Amino acid sequence: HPPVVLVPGDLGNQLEAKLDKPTVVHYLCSKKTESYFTIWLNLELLLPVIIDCWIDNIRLVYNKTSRATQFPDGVDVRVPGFGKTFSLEFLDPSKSSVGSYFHTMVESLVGWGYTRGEDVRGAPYDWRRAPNENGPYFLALREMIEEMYQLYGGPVVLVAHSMGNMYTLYFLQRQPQAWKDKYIRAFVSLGAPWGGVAKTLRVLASGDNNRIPVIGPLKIREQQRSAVSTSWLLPYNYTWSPEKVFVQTPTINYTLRDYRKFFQDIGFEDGWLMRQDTEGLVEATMPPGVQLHCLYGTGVPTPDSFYYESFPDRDPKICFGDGDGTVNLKSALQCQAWQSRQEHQVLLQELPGSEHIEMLANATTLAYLKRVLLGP
Ligand SMILES: *[C@@H]1O[C@H](CO)[C@@H](O)[C@H](O)[C@H]1NC(C)=O
Ligand SMILES: *[C@@H]1O[C@H](CO)[C@@H](O)[C@H](O)[C@H]1NC(C)=O
Ligand SMILES: *[C@@H]1O[C@H](CO)[C@@H](O)[C@H](O)[C@H]1NC(C)=O
Ligand SMILES: *[C@@H]1O[C@H](CO)[C@@H](O)[C@H](O)[C@H]1NC(C)=O
Ligand SMILES: [Cl-]
Repeated sequence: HPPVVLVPGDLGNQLEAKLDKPTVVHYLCSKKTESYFTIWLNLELLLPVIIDCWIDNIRLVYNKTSRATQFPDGVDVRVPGFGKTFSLEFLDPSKSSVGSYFHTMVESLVGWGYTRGEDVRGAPYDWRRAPNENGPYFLALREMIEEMYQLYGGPVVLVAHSMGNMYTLYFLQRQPQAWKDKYIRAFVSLGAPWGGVAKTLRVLASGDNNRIPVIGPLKIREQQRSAVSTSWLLPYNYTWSPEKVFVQTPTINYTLRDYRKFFQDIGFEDGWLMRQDTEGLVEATMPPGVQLHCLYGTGVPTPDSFYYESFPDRDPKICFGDGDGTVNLKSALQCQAWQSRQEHQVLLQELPGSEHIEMLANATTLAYLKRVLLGP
């Protein structure tokens, strides 16, 4: 069986922080730590009041001079477990079910004969950033793939979930075809938001606390806006009509041609600068140039557009279309477009009724992967 590299999505691996801060927002926040501690995922950091400490540490600061993000003063954030699987199997190091992410899939791989940290490895990254600020990650990924090829005697299968697919596409678009033909066996793409997702507009405008309802959407919006990866995944015109309205309010409409106005009108001008920084990273039409298995969920109501009676500080009414709950179905047309643009095969596989996160632990998904890895 071929070596496997796992690429997670947004929120999809642990992050650790170390502190020596000049000031804190509440007295109950730690100023200084002697070592790194887990900043994602630890449920105790997300409780009311304490969550302000977490926001103050996990937010990114956008520097308009350098056009780059930086950590807050006296904060360092690192990504543990590169080359291992623990930090993407369990988001919470307590190993609570709330953070079980790639664990079910890795249990299956190991049952099929894989070895954690050897012929199956994770490629975790700082998912708050877009690929323009993760150069060193891509160098390490290239090196890890080459090492796995040399150690285990053949090309690697990349398995990516959600935003990890856009990270993987960026990487592959930038490697020579001869490198890909030698080192990459196949790319199994699970729930890829090719062309962005509509729900990013609601996140940026009014916040999304759906997974932390005891905290205010306007409070969590602070962190969500600060993550460059959010603005990177706003809808693109190679998937969506430039005239489709994503956000309606009593006085104005916003389409994907209206992002500059949108960012001005929600009071977050840095988001426009982030979008400018990131909108050109992934080449609109260029296929990955490897054997591709595109697995996409359908039959789950997926946010398509939003109507605000009061904008932007109140929750909107939601209009739903088809997809997997998060990724709009029209992302799949991107893979379909790649069929005629690359020589390597592109296989499309619909997963009816498969929700965005559940697809990672779903028996049908795992049976498909087994066929890719172990053969007929
Ligand atoms: C912004 O980045 C510039 C250029 O690197 C640097 O000189 C400046 O100190 C940064 N600003 C802050 C507040 O760190
Ligand atoms: C498509 O979007 C890009 C930015 O993402 C923009 O530069 C380009 O003009 C758009 N093309 C259209 C509307 O034809
Ligand atoms: C936005 O467009 C909708 C139709 O898509 C229209 O009915 C509405 O009047 C428009 N709103 C504004 C503020 O122009
Ligand atoms: C798993 O995915 C299959 C294929 O899409 C779907 O029919 C099934 O309902 C899913 N299982 C669960 C528990 O959702
Ligand atoms: Cl092929």
